[PDB]
Amino acid sequence: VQLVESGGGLVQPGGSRKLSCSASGFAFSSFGMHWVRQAPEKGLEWVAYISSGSGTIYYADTVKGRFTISRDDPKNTLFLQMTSLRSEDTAMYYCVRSIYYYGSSPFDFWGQGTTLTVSSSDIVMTQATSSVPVTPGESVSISCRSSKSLLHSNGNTYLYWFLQRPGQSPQLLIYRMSNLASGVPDRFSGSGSGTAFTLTISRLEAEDVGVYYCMQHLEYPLTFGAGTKLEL
Amino acid sequence: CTLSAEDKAAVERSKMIDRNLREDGEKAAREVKLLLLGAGESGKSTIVKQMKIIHTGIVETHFTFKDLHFKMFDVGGQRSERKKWIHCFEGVTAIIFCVALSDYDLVLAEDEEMNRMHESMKLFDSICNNKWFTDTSIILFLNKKDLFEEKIKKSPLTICYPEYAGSNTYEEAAAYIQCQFEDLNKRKDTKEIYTHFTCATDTKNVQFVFDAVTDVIIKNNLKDCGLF
Amino acid sequence: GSELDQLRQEAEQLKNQIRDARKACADATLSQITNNIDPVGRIQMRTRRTLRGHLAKIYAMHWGTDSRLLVSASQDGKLIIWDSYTTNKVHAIPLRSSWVMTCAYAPSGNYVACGGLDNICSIYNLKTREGNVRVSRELAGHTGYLSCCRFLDDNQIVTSSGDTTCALWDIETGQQTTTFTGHTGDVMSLSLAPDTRLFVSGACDASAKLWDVREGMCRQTFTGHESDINAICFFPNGNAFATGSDDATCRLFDLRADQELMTYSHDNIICGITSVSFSKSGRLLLAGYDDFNCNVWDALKADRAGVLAGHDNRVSCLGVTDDGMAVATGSWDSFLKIWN
Amino acid sequence: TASIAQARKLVEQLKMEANIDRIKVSKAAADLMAYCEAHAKEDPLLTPVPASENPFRE
Amino acid sequence: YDIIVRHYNYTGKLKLTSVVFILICCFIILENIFVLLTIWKTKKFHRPMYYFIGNLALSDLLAGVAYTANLLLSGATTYKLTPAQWFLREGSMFVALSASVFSLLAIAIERYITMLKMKLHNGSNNFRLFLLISACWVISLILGGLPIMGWNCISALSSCSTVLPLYHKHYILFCTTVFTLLLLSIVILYCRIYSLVRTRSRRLTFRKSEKSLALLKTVIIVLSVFIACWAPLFILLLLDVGCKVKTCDILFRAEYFLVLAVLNSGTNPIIYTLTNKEMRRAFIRI
Ligand SMILES: FC(F)(F)c1cccc(-c2noc(-c3cc(-c4ccccc4)c(C(F)(F)F)s3)n2)c1
Repeated sequence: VQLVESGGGLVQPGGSRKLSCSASGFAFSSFGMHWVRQAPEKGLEWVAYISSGSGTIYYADTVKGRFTISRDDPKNTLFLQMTSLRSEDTAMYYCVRSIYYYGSSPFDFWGQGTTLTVSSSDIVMTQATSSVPVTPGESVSISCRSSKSLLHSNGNTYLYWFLQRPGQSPQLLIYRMSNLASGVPDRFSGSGSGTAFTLTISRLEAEDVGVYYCMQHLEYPLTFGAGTKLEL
Repeated sequence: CTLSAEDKAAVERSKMIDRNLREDGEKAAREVKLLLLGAGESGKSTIVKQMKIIHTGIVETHFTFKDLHFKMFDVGGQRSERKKWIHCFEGVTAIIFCVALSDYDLVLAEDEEMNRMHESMKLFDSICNNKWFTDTSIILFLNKKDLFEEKIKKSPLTICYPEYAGSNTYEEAAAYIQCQFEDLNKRKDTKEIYTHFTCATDTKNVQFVFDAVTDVIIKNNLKDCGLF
Repeated sequence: GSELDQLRQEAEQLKNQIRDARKACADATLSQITNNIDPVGRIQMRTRRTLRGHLAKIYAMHWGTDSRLLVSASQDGKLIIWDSYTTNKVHAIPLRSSWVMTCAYAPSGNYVACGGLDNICSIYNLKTREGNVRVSRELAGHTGYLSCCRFLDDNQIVTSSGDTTCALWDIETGQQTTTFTGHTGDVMSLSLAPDTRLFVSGACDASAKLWDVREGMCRQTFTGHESDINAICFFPNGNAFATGSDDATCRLFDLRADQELMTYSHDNIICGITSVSFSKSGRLLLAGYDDFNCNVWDALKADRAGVLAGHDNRVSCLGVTDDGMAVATGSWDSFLKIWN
Repeated sequence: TASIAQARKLVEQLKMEANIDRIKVSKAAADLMAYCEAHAKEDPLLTPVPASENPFRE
Repeated sequence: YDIIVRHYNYTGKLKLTSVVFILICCFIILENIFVLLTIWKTKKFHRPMYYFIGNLALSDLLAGVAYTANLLLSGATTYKLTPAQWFLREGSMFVALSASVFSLLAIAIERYITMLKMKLHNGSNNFRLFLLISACWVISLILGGLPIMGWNCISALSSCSTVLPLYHKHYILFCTTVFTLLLLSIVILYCRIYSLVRTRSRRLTFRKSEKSLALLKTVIIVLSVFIACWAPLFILLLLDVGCKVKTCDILFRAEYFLVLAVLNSGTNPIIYTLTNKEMRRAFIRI
């Protein structure tokens, strides 16, 4: 699996370039693709979404009707083009794949990301703190609070969690409620009730440091948390 | 409505799965599928090697002719009981059959009392009068004729068939063998038997198979709308 | 030539001794004892879901470990994996040879196998890194066609072919480890034990045997049927198993006491049996006949207590879930129905 | 002379099978009855299930 | 309703057969409901082909019911009815007959569509079945409601037809044209259906018939039964449009020229059920 992006640089408001990513290593024609912005030294937010076969397309409430997005299955390339540009879109962009079926893990492989510099109702997810000091070999409890009971009529919650590593893209840890992802150790664990969610770590090493995030996927206008930083 | 966020995305996947299933269901239903049978030394290998070839256990051969895709299953490596795995071939267009005319003076191996022609007749009678193949026509092939003539010129036919009054000539011996093979057909008003003599020109065999399949298709289309 | 006569005489007198030993341990049948229990009145089961989408006959079906997912194999070359609750589909795995006669599901939900008429058992992977479904291994060591294959573990699989033999395979290495022989007719059905230590296979000439996996021999033999055996399933306890047949009769044998207990036959049915599976508590013996309908034969009373006649053609596969919540039946009209 | 091998295998198979112990039929019948009457509470087939619990509602 | 008697006196118009006739309608209803229950019960006849025959049987039953109702309402009490229910009674006959003829045309069109390209398989779209079932009923209802809308003929006493008063003369001339068109279409379609099967088996089967003669016999008997029945009514309808008033005497004895229509409507199911073997076996078994 591999995800590389290109098409970023210095532009002027009024015109914009087109962002393209190349996927190679899996069946791209059966994967839904997202686009996640990432402001510098801030929190990351959702932008767009395309289902398999360009069936359903959802946009963010801030850039609705301003960006155009489309897929290309025969060449395995995903394009994003902006019509009108402002002085706020200066951020990092990540394109992440996700497949939806019974027992799947959405946005498991994030990618690398590209930069972009410009010269110039909804569920709210809040974090408990911003940065706490911790020593190696100690259990830590991180809590993420929501404004609505995420427990659906099916019986499962929709609070996703992942770890942002310093310098690279984040990686999923537990997708739905507590189910551990593939490849990560069994030290991470989470629990909750429906309004107040928490995550616990058994052993803390020097390799897992960064910013933790909690995501809400009960409604299609996705939203993330402020992001709590783990200080060694 | 009641479905959650990612529960509506799982429904769209089932729709695409069903669309891909229905798209392939109308492609593999416009090609002719026909079974192949015969004895061990009935010349099935010669029949499958002479015709056009485009392609243990079952063997499938695919060939096209005059905008028609034929699939010929050669069930020759199945040593199990023919009763159990025969009901899966219920839906078939035709049933090729290969016999040998010259195989009437050679007694079977490890056996000193019965002949090969009688075994071929018994197998044909068991295939034609089965409860599954009560509607599919049967194409019957006569593979060897020159060697049969050379054998009947030296040895009379009375050794195999005890009742025969005609002379020792091929023109009537072939007709007598054909008439004896057509009589083993109890279902005379639901299926027809096409008799052919295999020649050295494979184009003739391919044309005969194509014409028989066209006749079967015309009869099935006439029976579809209840026109007769 | 005389030594062969002596061997036949010894074999014959061994069979007589076995018959007298089986007769000696019998005092009273099961029907004479269970005459003081209130039987179930009527079992009225209605259809709940109707999973459609196949375009040919259906020959096999197996339930998942979580009793939510199931897989069905059809003649058109598909291996669809359904969802029982929402009727949705999860995969549409194609096949190389569109002549299948069996199917299975791994106990961990990772793999799924499918034999067929091309005497090759293919093992598929469902938890790969990519989004497709690949072929993990292709086992080919049998002469005749395969009839049924069950996953003994996540790495070992047993198959029952048509060349009068049964063999245990190894998915990692690819070669078979132990081969079970002794049957005279083509084996066409088997079922693993609940504790996964033994298994039984039903021959095609009025015979059924009991095999052990570790040693690799036959322990006991069971006879009494007329035509042949066509479907076998274990009792949930593990000390009994009910065998189908073709002469409209299914019986219940015992492993500890190698003797028949009771038979479930009626003067109205003259048609064969295709599938047999017990219930959650071993009180209902579901049987799928080939006269376009099923039966809900009682286990200890030999009295019919229901008919699931909501089908068009002959049924070919049916099995109860793990928790005993529902049953699913598949017929030759490409229509699965979830009864509850 | 080749069927003597199969005959010998059959003879020793009969001999090794003739050493199995036998259990009374009444004991097996009582065990089956006890098993079906003990776990009869968790069987949703012969015991009707309320429509508010079965996941297969329509 | 005083105008209807003065119109009848202007046109010139002023029971044993009926009782015998009713039995005919009873037999028609019996055979049609028998065919309907035979089609509905057996699960084999579920493809779109065997639905057109059920539609034709239903239309035949409706035509028989309309005819027996019009016969019961007819008599000396014809002067008591208001023009509204009189128009309804007179238009029900057209509504039934047009539906029957259009169902026949739909059957022929479906047969030709099936026979055109050798399909190799029975299954086909239901986007055409529902279309052909709905179009016939739509056109029949429109033809039945056209005269009640603007062609009442109640304003003009002389412009009305002679055989049936309170009916525009040009209405019959309009109806006979579409009837002739449907007849010509049926004939041409059956001729092309026969010619196809005759020309395919003649050249595409040259290597190696009897079915062509049976097909020709079926086609010719179907056409000779459908054409011979609707001939006297057709010639009477064209004659009355051509024939002048008060000189033309055969038009008064028009009660006997109507039984042939219901006779054809009753004999069509017999032919359509005795032409195939599977339907015959299904009827014998039931
Ligand atoms: F007073 C009565 F007794 F009601 C009476 C007396 C005389 C005639 C009728 C009568 N009603 O409908 C019809 C007729 C209907 C049709 C017809 C049917 C289908 C298509 C096109 C036309 C006729 C025509 F065009 F095919 F030839 S004629 N004729 C009724």
